[PDB]
Amino acid sequence: MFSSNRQKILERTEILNQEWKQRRIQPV
Amino acid sequence: KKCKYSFKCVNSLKEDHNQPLFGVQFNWHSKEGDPLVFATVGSNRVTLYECHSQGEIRLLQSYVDADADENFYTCAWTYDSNTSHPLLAVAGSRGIIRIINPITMQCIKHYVGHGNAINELKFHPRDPNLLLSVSKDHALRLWNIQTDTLVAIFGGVEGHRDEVLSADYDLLGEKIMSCDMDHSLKLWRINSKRMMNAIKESYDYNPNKTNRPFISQKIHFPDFSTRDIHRNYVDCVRWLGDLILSKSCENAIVCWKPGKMEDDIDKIKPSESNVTILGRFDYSQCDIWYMRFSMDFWQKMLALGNQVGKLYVWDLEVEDPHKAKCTTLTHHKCGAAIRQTSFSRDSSILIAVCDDASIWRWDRLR
Ligand SMILES: CS(=O)(=O)c1ccc(-c2cnc(NCc3ccco3)n3cnnc23)cc1
Repeated sequence: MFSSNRQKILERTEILNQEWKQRRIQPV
Repeated sequence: KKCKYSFKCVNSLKEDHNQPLFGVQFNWHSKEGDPLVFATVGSNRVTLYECHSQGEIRLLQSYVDADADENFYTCAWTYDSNTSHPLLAVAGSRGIIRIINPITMQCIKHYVGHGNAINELKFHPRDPNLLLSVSKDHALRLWNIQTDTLVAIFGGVEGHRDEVLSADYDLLGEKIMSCDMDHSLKLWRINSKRMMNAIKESYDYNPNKTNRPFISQKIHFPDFSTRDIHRNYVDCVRWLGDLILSKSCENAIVCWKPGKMEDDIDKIKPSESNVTILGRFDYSQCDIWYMRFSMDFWQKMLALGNQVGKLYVWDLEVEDPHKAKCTTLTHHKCGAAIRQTSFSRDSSILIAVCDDASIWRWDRLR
């Protein structure tokens, strides 16, 4: 359970991270 | 394995209003190279701070709501998808969502509709315009903040039957797990054809091109429900991949899943009667209502503050939760209840906020 759940986290957070990398949000 | 993560308290300050601080969030939308900024919420105040080198917590802006009786319980950051301008949503006791421009520190707009206080606000992980609010009115509401529309109300005969305390979208934003005062945890799939069409329709709505109001979806039935995990209120829920983390009064964050051990989360049917408890992240003296746990962006660290000023941290990469404990973060001057904690996006800083209006900065060692 742990290993396959960790891989799901890695893959899904990497998708979110790639989406964030393409962004240029104005600083506060 | 065991946890090796270490932190050092580099700074602390107390907000001049002297009221409890109920929420804190770093802005995870800031780009690499830009300063690390966090917001705190308490009383009728929203305060922005910048984390500088040498441990400095520099006050940036202070928002004071015109309503002196407002009590903010939560905040969530987002961005305007057309201008890349950062935005901050706040809500509390008045049951009004306020959208703040964090640069001018001015309220741009507000969303009325909940019949009671708002406990939690969460933005969709892929769509910055999709705001989820959870209320003491027994419902969850999904808003489109670009078109100022109410997309859906999650509630009714099989909805929560008591104050909704917390909710979380999963990593890809296909589903929501929510929890209430009546010990219930409910799943709401938002990747259904009905919900996907409601979101599309909310994007097309403009009150200048029709004299008809936008019709929100009324979701009366969840996609899974359980009252067989905790024996009391559940005030914090988060997804951990396909698994769930939730806490009650038991001095443990419970890791569990809908169905039996082998059941896939996306094969779970609304009539599923099984549940499986996998483990527990145990701690001490955190059995008062409204104490939230947090995770870093990569979901490698879990943190929770307790009612006597101790900050518990766990390594989520250690299989056995009983063995995942990091050295507890304590300070002799930190003795008030820690309501919420927030990690910076890069996990280099952990901020804690307290009932005595104090803010605690913990920097991670390498
Ligand atoms: C008497 S006191 O010590 O001043 C005091 C202490 C605590 C609270 C309080 C704090 N947080 C939330 N919600 C956010 C939340 C956290 C977890 C789930 O939902 N609340 C809703 N209703 N009360 C509150 C208010 C006053």
